[PDB]
Amino acid sequence: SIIDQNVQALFNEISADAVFVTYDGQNIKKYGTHLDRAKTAYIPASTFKIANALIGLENHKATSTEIFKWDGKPRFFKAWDKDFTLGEAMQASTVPVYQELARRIGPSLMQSELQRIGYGNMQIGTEVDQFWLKGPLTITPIQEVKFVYDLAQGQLPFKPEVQQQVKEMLYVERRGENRLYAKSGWGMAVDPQVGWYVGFVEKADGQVVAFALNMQMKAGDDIALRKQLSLDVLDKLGVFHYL
Repeated sequence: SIIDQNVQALFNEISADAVFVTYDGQNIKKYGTHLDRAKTAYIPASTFKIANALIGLENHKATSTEIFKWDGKPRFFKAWDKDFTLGEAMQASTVPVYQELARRIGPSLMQSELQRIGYGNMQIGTEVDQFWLKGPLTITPIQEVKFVYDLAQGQLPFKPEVQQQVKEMLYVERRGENRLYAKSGWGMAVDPQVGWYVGFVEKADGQVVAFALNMQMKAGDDIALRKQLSLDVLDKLGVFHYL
């Protein structure tokens, strides 16, 4: 199919090894320069914020209204120097706010909850606020698409309210009545570095196509590429067309 060929042509100048997995509730479809990446486990990085938010709200450790106050000490980026709700922090990818959520959840509950939902290898180690940034928690792009697909359909083992709230924290944009929900991740603290753009497209008629861009990153790469590349792929597949 020429559609599949058009998609592979996007990965021509992408020197980095990469895979784009799609899931529609039935079929898994793999695109990119290195398809084995789809069944290979990598640290989740900021994509873990989806599970971290679900676990926190489910176990009454935070609300989607609750404001995480900035004490005034300058953070790693200027953009994080303000107060945040979990939804604001999801879009801004405010690591410290979600590190505080993880500290409130604690090692025991986080450990049992990841085992209960079956998230990746389910291993957290001793550092409760560093396991998604440095390991030992890893997850495959195939596991990522299935997890966000269930989130989109409300089928994850969490309360309907909890999933709906976290779902709208991922909302990026709409085109007609086609809605894009997504989360970026750049695992900088490991070799080889991993780049994520995970999410789903919810069509007007109720259909869902969950996706996962997974590629190798290196210091100095363009931060905007993961999203841009994911939007180009989604356009070439006819899943989320440009206006």
